[PDB]
Amino acid sequence: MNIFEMLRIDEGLRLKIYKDTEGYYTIGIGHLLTKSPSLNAAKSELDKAIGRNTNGVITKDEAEKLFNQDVDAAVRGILRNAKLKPVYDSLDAVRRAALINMVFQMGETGVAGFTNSLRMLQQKRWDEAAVNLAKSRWYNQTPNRAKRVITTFRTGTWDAYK
Ligand SMILES: [Cl-]
Ligand SMILES: [Cl-]
Repeated sequence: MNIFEMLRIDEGLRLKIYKDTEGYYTIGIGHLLTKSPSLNAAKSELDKAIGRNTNGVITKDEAEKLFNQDVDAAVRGILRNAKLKPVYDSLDAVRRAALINMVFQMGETGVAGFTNSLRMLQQKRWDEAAVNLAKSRWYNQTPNRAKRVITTFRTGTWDAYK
């Protein structure tokens, strides 16, 4: 297992524009297009993202290309962020993937807001971080996904994904 296989399980793959769990237009492997209620705005962000006139449908290669870029961007956002970088640097390789998964889902700013959890993660107080991570809108809106990510932080293994 690695970050790619993990996020592919968590996000799925859809080749036509769809609404994510928050109701936002999305494509591919959780690639958010726009928070705007307009499908036309979404189609326009999609064409711009892909570089061709898509009419709301992309190929598998194209979905995986956006996915590669988004994973890359999630990593870059962690390393650029003063609150996220030291936590990531402190973590082993499996728990690093859990942090990338959170940033991919909710963005660098959203994750940087988990001040107390991040501190516990840095201190390697795994059971405590896991309890604090769960007291969140994130956990109450997407409990199954959040539980898998939290379990990864708690155990440092891929057991929730196997
Ligand atoms: Cl893009
Ligand atoms: Cl979920």
